[PDB]
Amino acid sequence: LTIEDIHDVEELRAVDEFRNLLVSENLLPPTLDDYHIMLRFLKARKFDIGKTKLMWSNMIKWRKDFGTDTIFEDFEFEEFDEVLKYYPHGYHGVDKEGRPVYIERLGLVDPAKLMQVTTVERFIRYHVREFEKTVNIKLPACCIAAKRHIDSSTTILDVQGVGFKNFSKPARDLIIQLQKIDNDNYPETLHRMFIINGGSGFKLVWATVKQFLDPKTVTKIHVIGNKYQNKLLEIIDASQLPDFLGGTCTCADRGGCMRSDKGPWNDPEILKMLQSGGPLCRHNSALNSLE
Ligand SMILES: CCCCCCCCCCCCCCCC(=O)OC[C@H](COP(=O)([O-])O)OC(=O)CCCCCCCCCCCCCCC
Ligand code: NI
Ligand code: NI
Repeated sequence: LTIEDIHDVEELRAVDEFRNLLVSENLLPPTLDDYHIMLRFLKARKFDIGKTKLMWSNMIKWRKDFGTDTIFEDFEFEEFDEVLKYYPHGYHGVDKEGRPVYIERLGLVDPAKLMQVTTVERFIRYHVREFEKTVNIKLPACCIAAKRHIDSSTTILDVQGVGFKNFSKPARDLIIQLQKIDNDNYPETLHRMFIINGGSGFKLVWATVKQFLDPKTVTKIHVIGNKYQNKLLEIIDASQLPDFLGGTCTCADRGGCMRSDKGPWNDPEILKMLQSGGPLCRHNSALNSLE
């Protein structure tokens, strides 16, 4: 099965130079020996091979120290269902370019009740486990459904009712900690973000958060007020967009759109193409063939 995966010659040179440096210093586990993983790290450091090797080396140590490589095996987040009740978030379908749509209803987050049911350390470990699913299962599924290389998401943050008066230091510090893990270990995995239902109270939340955010990430973020429905329908088909955001989806037989995890990674035929199907990338296939 042929997947549209255009490789730039300049990037082909840069990525293979970077890979040879990683191999020569025993920094390349075969589980991370993918053109596209290495390209995301190079892009995050503007193809500076010295800074990228440091970034890569810190990520390897991080995965060793955090236990990321055994997190599927090791971590059972048994409070999951309770957390969802006070933190509504999920993947739901794809945008018109085939990227997964990730939603959070931050207006419906109950900070007090969330800290009764979980800890910040556990929520972060859960976040890392979901990212491992996102890069190993959900994004490759999207590659197959679109017949096109996909490795980044469209995110919607619903911030209805969120104002600066009740924007707390722990809320801010969690965002910083999540972004640090994401920038350090999962770079170039956000395509764009739409922050919707921002009231006048949100203006200072956005002001303060921008002070800590990676500036390339800020350039990918669009903050919208209450009239957001048409902008989302421009970039997401109505069938892939929950009705409460202006689409036609209800996921009625699956507990509503926020609990369905709807997307091509729920399709058994697409999942079968991931587990025991051709390699998705013709350069990895060529490298693995040659070696
Ligand atoms: C009371 C609610 C507070 C409202 C907060 C206001 C938010 C302000 C805007 C946030 C800036 C986000 C920066 C860019 C985020 C980014 O790159 O990551 C997007 C990810 C999902 O990534 P992907 O896999 O979809 O690509 O998506 C994420 O995971 C990022 C979203 C940020 C997490 C929000 C956490 C809010 C804090 C919860 C409060 C409860 C804890 C209180 C403890 C006493
Ligand atoms: Ni739905
Ligand atoms: Ni490729």
